[PDB]
Amino acid sequence: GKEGTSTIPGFNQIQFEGFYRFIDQGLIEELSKFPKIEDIDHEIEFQLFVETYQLVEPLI
Amino acid sequence: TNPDSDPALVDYDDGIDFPYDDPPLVCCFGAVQKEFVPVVRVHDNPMHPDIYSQWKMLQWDPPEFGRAPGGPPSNVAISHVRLGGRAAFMGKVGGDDYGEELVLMMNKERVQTRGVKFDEGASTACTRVKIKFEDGKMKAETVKEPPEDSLLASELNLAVLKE
Repeated sequence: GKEGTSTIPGFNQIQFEGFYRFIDQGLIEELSKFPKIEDIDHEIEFQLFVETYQLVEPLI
Repeated sequence: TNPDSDPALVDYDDGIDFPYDDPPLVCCFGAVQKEFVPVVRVHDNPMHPDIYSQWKMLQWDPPEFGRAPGGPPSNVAISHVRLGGRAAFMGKVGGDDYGEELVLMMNKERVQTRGVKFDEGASTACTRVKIKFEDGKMKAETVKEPPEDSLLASELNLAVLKE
């Protein structure tokens, strides 16, 4: 937590800290804003379970 | 000529007749170490146990006892010479590399190490202790003192002491 308090902070920390915030918090926040899908009422209802989102390490 | 004799009979004499060179000599007596702050007390607000980069914060906000910590008498002798004075160090070191290094450290600082004795059968700054579990708490006892703590009264350099 005391990153820049004593030593010179990492020059890329702002880029580093932002991306981790986006992965930790910026994903579910946008996913939670995804609404339900239905026309009026039919044999159709589509929705996303936000709590079950996962990210996979790139193959390459 | 006997360092262990009572300093009340005939002095060590020798052939010192010309006046001593100014500034007056200073003798620093005790162990020789590098760093090794002796004054240690319990302090609050410790920094991170592993991240030593944060420990500078306790240098500019120090414990009140560690505001101007002292050290071994060698530091006083070394600092005295850099201030223009002449200092001679009296003590005993082992015959190992560290004893040579510590004596070399003081020699490069123009500190008179003529009063430094060498104990060949000893390891410099090395105290052999025995660990004993007494009353449920681990303790230690000094089996053999280090050469710094092993300067006999017969090894004193009376030439240094007189000057």
